[PDB]
Amino acid sequence: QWDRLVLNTPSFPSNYWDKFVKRKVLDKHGDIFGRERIAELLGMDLAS
Amino acid sequence: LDLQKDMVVMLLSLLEGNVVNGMIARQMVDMLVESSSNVEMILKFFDMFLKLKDIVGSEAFQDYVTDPRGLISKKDFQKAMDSQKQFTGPEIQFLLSCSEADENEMINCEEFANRFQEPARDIGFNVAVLLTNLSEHVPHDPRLR
Repeated sequence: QWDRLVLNTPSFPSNYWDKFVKRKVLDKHGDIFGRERIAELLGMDLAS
Repeated sequence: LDLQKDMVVMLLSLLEGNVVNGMIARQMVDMLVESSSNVEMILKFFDMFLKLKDIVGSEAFQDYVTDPRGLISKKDFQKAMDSQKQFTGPEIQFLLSCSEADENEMINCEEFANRFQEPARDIGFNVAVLLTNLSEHVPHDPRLR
């Protein structure tokens, strides 16, 4: 429940090495869950 | 589909007491390879409708079901299936042809998804059993792979 606060932060993976986890998640679950929905959940700006 | 299940039961009976790399198992694999195209078509039928049942329940699909009744126009159904990136164009055309769209080109997605589930359950399970049996008794065969 507490980790829900960090999902959409601009700097979620600050210590963990993988800085593209958000892109990987979008590519994996984007189609079945909705790319816009995933982008909102992870605080990503698809256009930019 | 019931007749298919009976034929597959006969095929499974042919494998009773079969040993690893048994002669009848290899003959059955040869027969399947000879029927490669039709076996692929049958497997594609089962896979297509099992995937339809999941897509219709998926949230990204429900984003296109905006009518109050819960029906989806043919064009919106096409758009949803395109977005899901799980079917080819011909496959989506086939699904639209099976959808039984009403005179207003509206589809009842719930009924469409549940139409073939129970009718095809027994033959699907028996095909899975046949493939598992053959795979485990003919371990090294890329044609079966």
